[PDB]
Amino acid sequence: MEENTRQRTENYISAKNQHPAWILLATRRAPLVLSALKTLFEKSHDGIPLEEAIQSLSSILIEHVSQEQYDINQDNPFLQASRELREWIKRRLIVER
Amino acid sequence: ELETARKQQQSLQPVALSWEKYQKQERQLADWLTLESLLPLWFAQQASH
Amino acid sequence: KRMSEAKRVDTGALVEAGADLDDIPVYLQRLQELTEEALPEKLNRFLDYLNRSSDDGVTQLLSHIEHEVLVIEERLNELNETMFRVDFQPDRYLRLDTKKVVHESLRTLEKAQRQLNAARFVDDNGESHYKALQVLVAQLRDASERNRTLGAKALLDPRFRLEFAVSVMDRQSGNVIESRTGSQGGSGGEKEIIASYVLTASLSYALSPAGSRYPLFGTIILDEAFSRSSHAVAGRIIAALREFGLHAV
Amino acid sequence: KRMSEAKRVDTGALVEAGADLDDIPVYLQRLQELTEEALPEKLNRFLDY
Amino acid sequence: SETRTLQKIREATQELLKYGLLEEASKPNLYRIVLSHPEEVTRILEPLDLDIGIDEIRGLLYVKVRLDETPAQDEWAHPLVRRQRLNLEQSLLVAILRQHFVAWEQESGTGASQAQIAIDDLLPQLQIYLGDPGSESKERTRLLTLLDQLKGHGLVTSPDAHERIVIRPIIAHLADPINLQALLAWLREQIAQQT
Amino acid sequence: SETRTLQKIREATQELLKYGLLEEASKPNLYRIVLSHPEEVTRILEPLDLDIGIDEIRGLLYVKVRLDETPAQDEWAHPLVRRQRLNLEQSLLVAILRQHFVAWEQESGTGASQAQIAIDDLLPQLQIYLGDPGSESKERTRLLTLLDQLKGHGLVTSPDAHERIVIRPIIAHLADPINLQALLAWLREQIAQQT
Amino acid sequence: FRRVEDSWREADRALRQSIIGEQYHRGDIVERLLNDQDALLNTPEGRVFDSFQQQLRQSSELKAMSERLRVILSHPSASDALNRLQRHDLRWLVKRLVDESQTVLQARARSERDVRGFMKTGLAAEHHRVGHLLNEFLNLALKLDWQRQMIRKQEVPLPAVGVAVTGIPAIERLRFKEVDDEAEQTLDLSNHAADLTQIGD
Repeated sequence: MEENTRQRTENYISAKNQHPAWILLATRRAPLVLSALKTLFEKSHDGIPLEEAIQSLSSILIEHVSQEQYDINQDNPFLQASRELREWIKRRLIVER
Repeated sequence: ELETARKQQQSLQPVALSWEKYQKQERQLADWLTLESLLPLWFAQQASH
Repeated sequence: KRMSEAKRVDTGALVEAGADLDDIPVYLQRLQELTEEALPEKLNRFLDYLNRSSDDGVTQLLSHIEHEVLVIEERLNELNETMFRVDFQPDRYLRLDTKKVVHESLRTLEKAQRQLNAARFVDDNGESHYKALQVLVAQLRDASERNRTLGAKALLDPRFRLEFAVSVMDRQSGNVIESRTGSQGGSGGEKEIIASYVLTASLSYALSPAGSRYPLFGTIILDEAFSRSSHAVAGRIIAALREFGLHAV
Repeated sequence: KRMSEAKRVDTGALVEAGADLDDIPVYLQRLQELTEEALPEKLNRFLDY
Repeated sequence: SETRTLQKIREATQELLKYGLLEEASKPNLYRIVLSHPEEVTRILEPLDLDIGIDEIRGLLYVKVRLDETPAQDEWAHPLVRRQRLNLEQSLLVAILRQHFVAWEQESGTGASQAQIAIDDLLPQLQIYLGDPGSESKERTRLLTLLDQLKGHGLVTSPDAHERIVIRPIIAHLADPINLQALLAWLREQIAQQT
Repeated sequence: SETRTLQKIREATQELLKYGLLEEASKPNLYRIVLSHPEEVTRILEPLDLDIGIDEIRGLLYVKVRLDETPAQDEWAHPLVRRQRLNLEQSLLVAILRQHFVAWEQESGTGASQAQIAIDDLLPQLQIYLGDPGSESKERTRLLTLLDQLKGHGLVTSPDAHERIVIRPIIAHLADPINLQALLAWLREQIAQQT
Repeated sequence: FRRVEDSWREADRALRQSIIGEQYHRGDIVERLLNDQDALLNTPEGRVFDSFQQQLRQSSELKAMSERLRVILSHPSASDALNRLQRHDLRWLVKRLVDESQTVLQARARSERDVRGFMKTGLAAEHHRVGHLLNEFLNLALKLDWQRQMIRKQEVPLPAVGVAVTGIPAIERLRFKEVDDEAEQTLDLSNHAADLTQIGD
């Protein structure tokens, strides 16, 4: 069984470096992103049409402008929501079809 | 596609079998022809002796 | 002779070659290559795999259609919940219901699926399974081609699998005397009020964000349905429209 | 090569016989029958219809 | 007073120079006009350091940089071939289109200039090579950009209402097996350099 | 085929086609090659319906349309020459350059002394006739974009170290000067009116 | 099931990337498809998917489960049990499984697409030469590092054919903005009120 012990730290080293979920939990800005994403997908199960998703996201992010402790978009929340959707697609958090 | 491949192989195998049989016959006949060329020299030697 | 025989079945390889001694080389070269491919050996494996995959696709699609039908049937219950709130006549509220369409195309599909399921067990290297799958895919393709026909919609369109019926319910009890289905009755005024009423109820339900019984966008647009309606039935229409939370124009 | 080709294009008039010289009588009977009867008859039926 | 080249010949040569190629299937008159005085057209191109190839089997007449003393480094340096050089992602897409073109050629023989492909078939192919950003719209945008750039070279008709395109016959001559071997040797060279 | 045209002649012709002009000031060799070979040059251009207009005093060579009048319609639609219509700002700058170059040619004679002007002189006039885009930086960017584009059409050079350009002699042969000066008059009228 | 969906995506992508392999005989590609599908089926998530599929043959049980779910969430206790979102999800879980399995079937059909593509290769001679060349080139292509930007936009020595000369810069082709378009339209914001008397009797 010790062979699994030796090999296992390779598995966890890889995941901590590679797998999306763990990387997300690691990042400094994890809680905001996780809360927003949960809010989006929670209220619908069919997969959000992209325009509706980005509008709802730009609405959600505006609520968190009060959370000044992390990034606040000073001039254009819609651009911010679009950028965050692009980013989360880049991290394989969200795949759109 | 698999069906047609099966049919093609089935039909082609007899061609190869006949080809090899004919090749065997052809080497046999070529050597036999080579024999006919040596006949005059053998009987010529016998005649001289 | 056998060279010509091979040409009779060739497709795309022996075309460049004749049927004589000089062509034997290429014949046997391709025979070697064909035997190297070893494709004819796969026959049963690939036939059974095709059976499995196409069966999975067909059964999944059919079950998906059935579940769409069930989703619609539950939408009917939702709208019935909305309609129970308001009265269609003073002592009555309107309610909906659905029957199951009986049609030739759907019946043929049922028979073919019965045969397909019966065709899994037959120990025949999957030939009967393939036959059943072929006939079922034939049905599907035929329907998808002539989509405007009644059978094609009955098969591939969920809602056409159901017949919609409307009835008038006793407020205090399950008592029912009314039915708009099968034979519409052709009433020149009652059909109009019924249609406008059900449409208003459905439109309100759609307009109301989930949970709330009150539409958020209260405005609605309407027309000479009133002209087809008498004074009393038009007043019933306005009363129902106001009661469902709709402001109207 | 000729008669084998005829059997391929055949439509039930030559399958009853093979592809050797002993089958020549059937080949020729079918040839003449089709050339004299079949072609004019079919052409005239086609034209009339 | 002075000689005027046949007005129709002038029209045909200028049009062929403008579009770089000329297909009987859609411009038969000028195609035939050039085919009627090919010596004349070739002479006309000689000052331009250009040349005229032919493919009557598919019905194409295409321009090609002359080679009498042209530097073998790259004919692209010629000042009048205005469109820019091809690149290797475009080359991968060119290879896929050429494979589809030869498949269609086998299917219908030389058939007609309509060697068509549905765009939805390209996405699975390039997905393997250029990657999978996971956004169908993004990959579609990338594919359409590549197709538009290829149409800039004239090898594919732009997308239409049915999302279908026609591989222009010119493709056969750009992916000429000789050119394919040249590019393949260079690609093996680069793979070796990848070490 | 037959022997080749002179490599120098073909090089000069292709240069003149790429740029639409040749200069004795910068390219006296190709310029004199074209001049010493005018019949050959025009013969090469004859199939194209092209020709070369000249001005030896201005050291200018340039391409010009050889087309017959109204073979298809009274307005020429030469396939190899697309007639771009500039936007308002480019038209204003074209008129400014035309009139300033004419004035400089009055002062020094025709083509005797190169016409010159400074960027700093231009920018205020562009601000006057067009309006401030929002800053001096945007004004300089817009002016340099206009200058780069026009230099693309061979009309102007790039600014030197002192940031002065030289007006290309090609300006003397613009198509519709009446339109240019009418637009300039209307522009001054409108700056007078809109206030 | 979401994990099954990825497993099948990757199986299909491996099938494609291997299909590029020139040395793969047609029989080899058929064998690879069959074996890969078998292996994906046998793996644990494959067993989950297979059992769910078998439930579809025995549909009456899935229908009964959905019916019972319907009767369950209607009971008043259900209201306390879960928020409306969860009730909505659970009732249509039976359908949701049907939907998700469809995604795998799409990948399987997609892979069969490329299998069919590779079946038909009885090429003519010249077609066969170019096919060898193209398969070799594509195999060589896989090993490049596509994700990098600079790799993609590198030039290639492919010769220029179909070359078109264009944009001959004749100064006489120049035309200029003409300002006759300045015809103005008034902004008639006035209230175009009505006249009650004009209305018919």
